[PDB]
Amino acid sequence: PMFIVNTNVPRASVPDGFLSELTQQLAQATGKPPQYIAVHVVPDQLMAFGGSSEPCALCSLHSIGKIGGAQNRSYSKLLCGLLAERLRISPDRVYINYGDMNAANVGWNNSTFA
Amino acid sequence: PMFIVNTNVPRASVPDGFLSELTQQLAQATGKPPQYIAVHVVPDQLMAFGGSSEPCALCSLHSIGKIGGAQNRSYSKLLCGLLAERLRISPDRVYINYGDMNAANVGWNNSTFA
Amino acid sequence: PMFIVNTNVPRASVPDGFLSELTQQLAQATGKPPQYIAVHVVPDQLMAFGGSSEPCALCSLHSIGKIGGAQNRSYSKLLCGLLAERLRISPDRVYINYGDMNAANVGWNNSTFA
Repeated sequence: PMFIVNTNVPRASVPDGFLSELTQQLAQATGKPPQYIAVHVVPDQLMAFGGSSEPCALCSLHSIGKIGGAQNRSYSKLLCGLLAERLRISPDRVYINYGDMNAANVGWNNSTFA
Repeated sequence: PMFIVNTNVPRASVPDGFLSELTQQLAQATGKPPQYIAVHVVPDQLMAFGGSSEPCALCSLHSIGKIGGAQNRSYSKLLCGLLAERLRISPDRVYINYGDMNAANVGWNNSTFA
Repeated sequence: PMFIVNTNVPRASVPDGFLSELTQQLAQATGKPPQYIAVHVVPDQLMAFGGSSEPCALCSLHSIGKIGGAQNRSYSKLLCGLLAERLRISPDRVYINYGDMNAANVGWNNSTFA
């Protein structure tokens, strides 16, 4: 799984250990081993949500499976919870795009996961 | 809607008011309320288009619906027009990926839009 | 085609000529003319892969066609090879999301490719 957070919150506001917390929580939520979880946080971005430059986040979670209606609601409560607690972003100023990847469409280690 | 522009144009060349202009014009073009429009501009990027480092942009527009052949032509004329007028990027050095998101695959406000 | 690499490798570790090498090798691999290849390298990123912050990359390749099981394996060997040789990133710390775009869903030059 690959989780990307783009935010206007400044770099100094991202706590030490946030990448590790995201890695652990996403391993638990997806049921995938932490060795396969990649996380990427991009602070200090020029962005707006609803026309406002108040704190916001634009995110994606790509996974080979483990994507669906109920799972995505659970992921959204988890990840909005983390962004609210750790980055002080309101959940109604977060979008998360969920992408269910075919294994043949993910490259890794000189080949694909197919 | 979520609109992301990555460009090699420098930050100082992005005019004041640009995220607001994008927000307003995307609300009009997509028919979505402005409160649901998210915009993100990333200047100063290391990129090339056709092997050239002249000004260019790589963009995405994701929306729950309002994506299709005719709509996307209209969005492209709008957004290339804005990038030409405001960032001085030639329209033939812009790519925009349009993505039609299922409501169940967009997280927001601790849940999804399903 | 549009190729994006996000990496924690520092900007000074990206060798001169790398965007041109990516452009040339993706033209050859996809069979598309280099005038249509766009490339984007984002160094100095805050990321982790499998819980650690040794060099890693999170990438995407979007193309109108030329995406499939065998092609994607070939692209992965080529691109993991380039990232290992030029950025010293281990191939098992690279993810590449391959996206097959419909022509009507790619904006360019005030219209779409439809």
